[PDB]
Amino acid sequence: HMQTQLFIDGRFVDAVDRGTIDVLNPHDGSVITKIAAATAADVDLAVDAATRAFPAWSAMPAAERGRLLLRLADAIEANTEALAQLESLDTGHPIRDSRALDVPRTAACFRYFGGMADKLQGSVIPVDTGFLNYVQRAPIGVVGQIVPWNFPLMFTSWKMGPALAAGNTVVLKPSEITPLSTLRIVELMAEVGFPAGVVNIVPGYGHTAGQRLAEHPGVGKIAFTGSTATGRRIVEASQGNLKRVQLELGGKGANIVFDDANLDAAINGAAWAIFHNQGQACIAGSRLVLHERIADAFLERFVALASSIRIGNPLDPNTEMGPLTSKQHLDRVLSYVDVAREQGGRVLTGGSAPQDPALANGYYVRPTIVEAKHATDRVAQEEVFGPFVTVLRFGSDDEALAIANATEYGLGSGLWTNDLSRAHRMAARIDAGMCWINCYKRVNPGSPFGGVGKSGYGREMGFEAMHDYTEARSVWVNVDGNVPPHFKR
Amino acid sequence: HMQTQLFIDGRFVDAVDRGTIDVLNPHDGSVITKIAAATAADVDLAVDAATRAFPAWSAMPAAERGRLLLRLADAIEANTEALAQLESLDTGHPIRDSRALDVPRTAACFRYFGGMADKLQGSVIPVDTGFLNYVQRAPIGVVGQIVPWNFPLMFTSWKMGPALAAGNTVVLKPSEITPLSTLRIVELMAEVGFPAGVVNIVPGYGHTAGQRLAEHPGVGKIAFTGSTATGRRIVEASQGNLKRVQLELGGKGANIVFDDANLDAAINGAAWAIFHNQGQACIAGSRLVLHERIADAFLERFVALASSIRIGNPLDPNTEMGPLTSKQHLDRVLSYVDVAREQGGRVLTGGSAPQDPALANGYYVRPTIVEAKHATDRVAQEEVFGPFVTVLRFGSDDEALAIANATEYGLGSGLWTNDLSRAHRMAARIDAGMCWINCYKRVNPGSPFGGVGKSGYGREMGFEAMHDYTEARSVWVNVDGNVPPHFKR
Amino acid sequence: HMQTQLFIDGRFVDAVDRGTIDVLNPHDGSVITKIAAATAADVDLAVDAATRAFPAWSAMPAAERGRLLLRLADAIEANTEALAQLESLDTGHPIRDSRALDVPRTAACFRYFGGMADKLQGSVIPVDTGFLNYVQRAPIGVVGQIVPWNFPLMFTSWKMGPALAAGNTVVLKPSEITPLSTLRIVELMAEVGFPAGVVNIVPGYGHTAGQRLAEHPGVGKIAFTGSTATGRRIVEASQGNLKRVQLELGGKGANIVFDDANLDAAINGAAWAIFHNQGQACIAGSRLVLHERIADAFLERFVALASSIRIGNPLDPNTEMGPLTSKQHLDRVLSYVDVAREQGGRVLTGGSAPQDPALANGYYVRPTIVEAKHATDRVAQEEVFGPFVTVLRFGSDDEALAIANATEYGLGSGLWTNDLSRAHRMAARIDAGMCWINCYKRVNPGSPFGGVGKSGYGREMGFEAMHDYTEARSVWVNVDGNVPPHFKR
Amino acid sequence: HMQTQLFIDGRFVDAVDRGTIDVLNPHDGSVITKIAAATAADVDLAVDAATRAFPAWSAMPAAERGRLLLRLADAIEANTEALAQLESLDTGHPIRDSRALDVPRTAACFRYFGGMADKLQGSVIPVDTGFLNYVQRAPIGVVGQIVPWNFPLMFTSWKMGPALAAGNTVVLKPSEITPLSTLRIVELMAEVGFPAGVVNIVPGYGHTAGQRLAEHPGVGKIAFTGSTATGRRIVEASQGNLKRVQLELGGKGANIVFDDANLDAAINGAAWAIFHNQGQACIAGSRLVLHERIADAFLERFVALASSIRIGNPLDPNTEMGPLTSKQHLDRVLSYVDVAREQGGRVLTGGSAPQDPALANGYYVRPTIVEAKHATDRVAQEEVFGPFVTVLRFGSDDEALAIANATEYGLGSGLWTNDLSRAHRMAARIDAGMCWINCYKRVNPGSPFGGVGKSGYGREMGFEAMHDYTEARSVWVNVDGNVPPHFKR
Ligand SMILES: Nc1ncnc2c1ncn2[C@@H]1O[C@H](COP(=O)(O)O)[C@@H](O)[C@H]1O
Ligand SMILES: Nc1ncnc2c1ncn2[C@@H]1O[C@H](COP(=O)(O)O)[C@@H](O)[C@H]1O
Ligand SMILES: Nc1ncnc2c1ncn2[C@@H]1O[C@H](COP(=O)(O)O)[C@@H](O)[C@H]1O
Ligand SMILES: Nc1ncnc2c1ncn2[C@@H]1O[C@H](COP(=O)(O)O)[C@@H](O)[C@H]1O
Repeated sequence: HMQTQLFIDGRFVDAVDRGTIDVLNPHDGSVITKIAAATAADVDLAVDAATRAFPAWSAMPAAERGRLLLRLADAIEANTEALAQLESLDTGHPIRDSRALDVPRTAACFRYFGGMADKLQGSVIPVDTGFLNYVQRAPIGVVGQIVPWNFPLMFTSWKMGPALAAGNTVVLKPSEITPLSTLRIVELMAEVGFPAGVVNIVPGYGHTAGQRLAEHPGVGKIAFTGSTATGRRIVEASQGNLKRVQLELGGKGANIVFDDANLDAAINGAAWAIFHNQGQACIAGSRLVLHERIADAFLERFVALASSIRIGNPLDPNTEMGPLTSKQHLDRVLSYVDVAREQGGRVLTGGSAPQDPALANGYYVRPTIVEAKHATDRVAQEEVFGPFVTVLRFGSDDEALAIANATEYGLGSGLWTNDLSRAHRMAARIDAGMCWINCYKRVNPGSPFGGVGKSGYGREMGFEAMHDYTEARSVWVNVDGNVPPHFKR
Repeated sequence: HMQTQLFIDGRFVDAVDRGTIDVLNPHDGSVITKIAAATAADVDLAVDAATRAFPAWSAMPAAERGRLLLRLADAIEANTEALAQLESLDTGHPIRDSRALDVPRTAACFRYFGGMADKLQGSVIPVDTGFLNYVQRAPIGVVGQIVPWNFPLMFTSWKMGPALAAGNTVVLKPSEITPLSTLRIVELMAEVGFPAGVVNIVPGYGHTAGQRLAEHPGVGKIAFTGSTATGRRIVEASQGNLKRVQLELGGKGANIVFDDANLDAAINGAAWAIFHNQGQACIAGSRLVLHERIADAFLERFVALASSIRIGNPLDPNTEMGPLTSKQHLDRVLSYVDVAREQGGRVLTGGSAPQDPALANGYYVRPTIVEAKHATDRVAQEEVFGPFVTVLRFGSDDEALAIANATEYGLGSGLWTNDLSRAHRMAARIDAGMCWINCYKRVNPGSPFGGVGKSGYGREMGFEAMHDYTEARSVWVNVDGNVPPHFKR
Repeated sequence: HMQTQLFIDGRFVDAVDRGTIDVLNPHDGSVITKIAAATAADVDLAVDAATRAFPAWSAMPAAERGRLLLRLADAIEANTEALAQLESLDTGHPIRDSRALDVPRTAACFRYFGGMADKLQGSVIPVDTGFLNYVQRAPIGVVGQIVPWNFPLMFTSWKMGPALAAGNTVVLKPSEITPLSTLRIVELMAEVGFPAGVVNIVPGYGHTAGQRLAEHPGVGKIAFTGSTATGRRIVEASQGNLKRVQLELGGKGANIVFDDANLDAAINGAAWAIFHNQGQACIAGSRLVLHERIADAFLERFVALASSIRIGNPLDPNTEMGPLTSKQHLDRVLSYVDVAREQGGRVLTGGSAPQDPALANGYYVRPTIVEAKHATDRVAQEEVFGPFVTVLRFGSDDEALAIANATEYGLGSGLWTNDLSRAHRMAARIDAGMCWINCYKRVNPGSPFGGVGKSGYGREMGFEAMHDYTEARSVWVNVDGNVPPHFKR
Repeated sequence: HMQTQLFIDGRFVDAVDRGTIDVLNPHDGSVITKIAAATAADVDLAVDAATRAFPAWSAMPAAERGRLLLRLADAIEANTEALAQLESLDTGHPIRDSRALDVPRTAACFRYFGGMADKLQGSVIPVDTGFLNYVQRAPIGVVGQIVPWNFPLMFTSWKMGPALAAGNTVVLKPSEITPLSTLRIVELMAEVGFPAGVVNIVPGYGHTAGQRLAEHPGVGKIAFTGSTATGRRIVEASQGNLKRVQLELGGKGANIVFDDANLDAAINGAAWAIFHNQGQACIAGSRLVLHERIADAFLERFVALASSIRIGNPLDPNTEMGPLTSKQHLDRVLSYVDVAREQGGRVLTGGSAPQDPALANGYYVRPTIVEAKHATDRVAQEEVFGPFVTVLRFGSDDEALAIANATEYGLGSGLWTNDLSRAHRMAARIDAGMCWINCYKRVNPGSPFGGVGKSGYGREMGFEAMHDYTEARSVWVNVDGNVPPHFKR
């Protein structure tokens, strides 16, 4: 049985208003299933359940919370193929990706945080004589999490792993475009023994369920991943009760290839950086910044590789690139081909739907490479979020850095060089939360992930995530302080 | 010579529009001086100066940022008397307090952060074989800081200590009601060698300079201490560029006295907690929560102490309590006495201006103790922010806890008992960022200070403040990762 | 099949000289089995195997080392009954203790360190401009571990958990008196996938296998638990190659009962503190230090409880206390009854073997309580290591502290009081690595465990253990330091 | 007035036996002065004083201990020229080096630790429900420190900075060869307000004062820097009371130059690495390991630079290299020149005293460069500790690594290359506590410094030094643990 209902207080249930949403398969636009569609009243029920569960969940020994997460990681791995199939069906990710990347990264992140739960420690502060001052890292309470459609399975672990490990209870609103793997995950949570109310899943529209969750007076923190524009609306919503906010927003990642780069490695790395996940990744290498000396040779080979990518049915293990996750998103991406040409950009390959008649009803676009004239051009500035890379050239390291920092974003970045000093100097100077040298999109559940500036704030992963999901509770005991009276009598 | 101008890019300067504000002495309403009144255009010049200075300030070794803060601490101590006099003149703080508390706490916090600058360390993450992942704690950039009028001198250290130590440049908007000590502090900063543009001071109205600072696109973080309402406006303003936000908003601190307390210590503690600084402290012990068996005995002594407090001219060394800082605030506090009586509270002492004719022109109110009918009464819920304490009684530990947590605030808290288990159990369960046991208002520059819920987020002091004034910069080096091509050919 | 051979390089093997050691059941003195008896040559083979395995084990991603430990914890839990039966057979621990304490503590500690493996992080140091300095916590290499007979199963986890998680390989010499559970643990390690050579177990005499392991030039650290006198010999042995040393040595724990203690709780706590594990615990509460006001009432009840303890066959689930682990150890304990009487001590209960004829061939002694006249008496100074507690009385808190600190040991300690100040003050002033308030012998795999002074140095458990099983590796990159020549030309 | 007596309990005093030692000027063999010669009885007096002082020193707020170290740093800087002159007179270091390096590094280290004192924090461990477990980092007590003659002034700070910051009291035995600057340091300590007994200085012979200090039952830790043989003797002495031990025991540092190195930087780096301080540095780059393709080129320039180094009177600011510190050490270095030639090494420059007759009575030797026939030759294996470098060549990275790791030492190391992967890969694989890339001998008071294997254990500098100068004190409070009785009745 594929689960399709909301999950509130340990049960699968219909939405209060009995609404549904059609969930589509991006390979052919067919209806996979209808899901229950959470609205404000459902979010209220979910927050109520999380509130009731919080005292017992936070009071549970940290090792006990940890153990549940470990059991969940094992269960995810035991269900790898079914979860991969479901994620591919819903998202359009090639089955080879959901098998090799989506499922294992999800399990690995839950396993990490299972081991992390009882490794977060408080502190003892050296203060005045006769005083003891201990500081706990206490959970916040009920945390609300809003997740987009590009890595829905993976994001269950990135969001919930630290939140739960830290002793918070959760209301998570996954994308209504791709909600199916998230409902399976919570089903597994119940199976391994998560208590009722600790995790509540409320798929529904952003403007119904998402808005209520961000505004809710009983929620202590809202975590959001998506567009910079929607990020602003999350911040606006947080004013009501001054809930804490975490934001992972746009990127327009530079992928810089210097003239001493290993071209083999860099060409493959560039293709990985932008075409993996159909470019639907906030850290995609969407700006390919090529040293003038190697640019022609790089592009000859990179264009040939891109043109060869096998586009097709996500469920075929031979498929290398799937469709985009929605029709609207496909049109968004194609529209940027027109934008690019109007500003004198050259389309080196792709920029249209594939020919194959078997793909005619899916949201497919060919890998697209455009060379732009200036780093200020629209396609060099605006997030396309598809398999679409904009090429720029440079001479000096200073030029490469200026290009890298030329946008409104600062999420990921990376560069290919074999010069020791350059690697570290560039990495320090690029405006980004993450910089990959001679690799790209390396993620690890202990390695802090997030942005600077308009790319948001807060970090997923590691001790950083645990810090962001707890609050300092400072306690002072006056043992022998011998404090003189302030008003002497 | 008393400085009265804006401090921008290393120089004292008039405001662009040449506006001024009158700074009053609360002892008598006299105009001490005009100051230059910063508006948006001055904030822009200040942010520009800070932006220009940031690269060289951030590139300075941490130890040498630290040395400057160390030298500043020494310079403050060397100027103790003159600084104390100026603070007392502006704020109404008794000279005995500005000498013993305001100046020393300010010096201690700068000294702490001077030693802290090169103690903040990054991390190295264990990741896949053949990869090196190091994480720096980099400064944010230009940080904006808005501070109120109750501890202006001390706030310079609480705000600027961590921000500067961490490598940020600063634009600070002190209260236009009490700006004078902050201008002397930045003059000392220049004297000890702070580079031009690293610290910029722009006193002006909230709605001119403050609003622009919070909205400014060149500012990476805004820190605000003051009212909940205004805190919401700071949040709203942050949307433009998604700058990070730190908020310290109201408190309504419970001060709980159990029947096994050392009453001598607790009585003195209670008087310190609410009457020090004329009650103008976010962490004031404004709700005195007394066990029924000892409430009458406690009050008889506490009321006698309170009625004896010597109210008078701040510059008199015998003065124990000064005036409130502004006419507006005094009227507010007197309004709450009326409210208290209106809702059936019993004013046990105080509630009106002192009799002494010499004090007729100043913003004086006597220490005020009111016993409230209910924990839901206005004076038991709303921040009065004056030398005004509301008394409530309880029997059981559970009722003490319920009272303690019955407000919209969660900043500080404390309790007096000699029972081991009760002390730790109550401390864990009270909604507050700080809990003092057998003491109150203990502050130390290493001990994290801030609130939960609508009292805000972020922490002053310690490693916590350094974390909130830096960002994670994760760098990955592929040394020997041997990453297979994603598109195999 | 019960394993009895050495475990070297992934296989169970006989000893080079083909020697054996008889393993006795302390309930009746019968030979359970013969084990292979390691000598110096076998230690050499084990070190060689650990040396060969070290590069691949340390190069393994920390998460993959951690996963092995997690799997081992699960395997131990799945085999709780058989492991408990085996430990009880060999050690004399009541089966109810091996089921409820020995097995679960072993699993919990291995699980903790499995989670810990990829949570240990390096650091990045703020240094001169243009330099990058990162510091790794690298494993030491091959570590030797020598473990006594009182908690042999539990000690496998306490020693091997941090060592392995940190990326060291291990040669462990368990006690030849109680080696059987350790050989089962290593077999489980092989089953869950630990590589050959990573863990090597060499049961044999201290003076053959132990001495060679301590002296071995290829071993980078030796960890020892046991007597202070043998610890000296470990230190001596370490001179050869200046290997690192960790020591947990004698204890003579004070268990202090103030006149405001919960007597119910403290009487039960005292019995647990000394009679659990037949008092064969370094942290046993072997000095019961009683406030004069409560001493008579406490003793009447404590003596009644002690004399009611059900002594019997360890394999009966009704048994509350088993025999001591060896004949020679029984005689040590009994000899101290004579010592106690000669210095005018009074035996309140026990001090002889039980009467039950079924127990005649086992190493059984009744729970023994002696009241000594002075804290300087032999039975108040010398470690007895059996179910033998020495009572002293006191008046003031200062005398209780003086008594507590009157021995040559400093391992564990504890006290029973309800006074908040006293509890923290005493805990700070007592010479010990651990102090339990209103409890005793609380152990947790994150909570550092070890002594001060002659009780040794280093810590089991937590991040402290990880620090002690790694070494700092500092790497400096001069990116842009621009260092002027020292000899200017 | 040059102080020459022992410093014990706040006072300069003669030795109990009234013995003295002659302190020589290495420029001319002349007697600077006689110093008091501590023997065992004086060590006893010093440890007694430190024991008496410990309770009040450890009880002082951390910030107050910190403030004293901060003041000391300033006083050192205020006395730069006189300290530099005294250090140069006693040690032979060129005045330019004592001014630019010895004094500033000493001040910087005390300043770092003065700021560190109140930054070391304890922990709160997540444990069973209803228990609070906090862990303090408490000082050890009285610590003994034994220091050689090569950087005597700097060693005062490296040793005493962390020990004092952490709350220990100190008995320091400086080298009797170069005791004078240490006696001035402790005089400054008294001047800035260090309490009597907190720091005690006992210059005397190793076999009288040093041996007693290492054996003393009142000393909780001994820290020793010097020869391997003497380190073994320290270890042996530690057995008495099982005091903690720290050892820094020499080096035979590889300085590897790859064929892609910046030769200008590397030639200057090599000269600094071995000729600074006359090669009397345990981290000296004493093995120059050169890639075959650049070896001849490098050596032609390096030999020319070395031959040009200006040898002469330490008091002349034009002097670049002074004499060795003692006649005995000079004879040892001259003997190693003979050894080098005996084994077929090629002396490329130096190897004997300079001919200038004004230097005839001093312990002078010219910068000496020997190309060795094999990496196993004596001068390629044994510490010469003079301005003496042994050259070896290689052809693959693996050969360079094999050479690097071919000695019995593992203290410092470094390499010069511009290949990114090689830099980090080689740094990870070299057996050493420290690895410098494109630089050498970079030391910072936050960057841990120490060896592996026979080079010792423990670390100077940073949080690492603070850890090694404290002990974990774990306190458990049973608040609401609800522990069932073990013996159910
Ligand atoms: N106004 C909104 N409030 C809350 N959530 C939203 C809003 N708009 C979209 N979302 C959700 O946020 C995720 C991504 O939105 P976007 O930032 O527009 O990429 C999806 O899961 C949406 O359901
Ligand atoms: N709209 C505003 N935006 C920014 N700052 C303000 C605003 N209104 C007042 N402030 C400043 O915030 C501090 C405390 O404000 P409040 O909490 O409104 O009393 C003072 O320095 C005020 O000048
Ligand atoms: N001289 C020794 N050297 C090394 N290990 C020993 C020595 N004597 C005993 N052991 C082992 O260390 C543990 C406890 O020894 P002890 O503390 O002397 O009773 C047991 O496992 C012994 O086999
Ligand atoms: N047996 C010893 N015990 C303790 N310290 C010594 C001993 N012999 C020499 N020292 C001291 O250790 C430092 C370095 O000595 P060494 O390594 O023997 O050259 C000097 O301050 C010596 O005086």
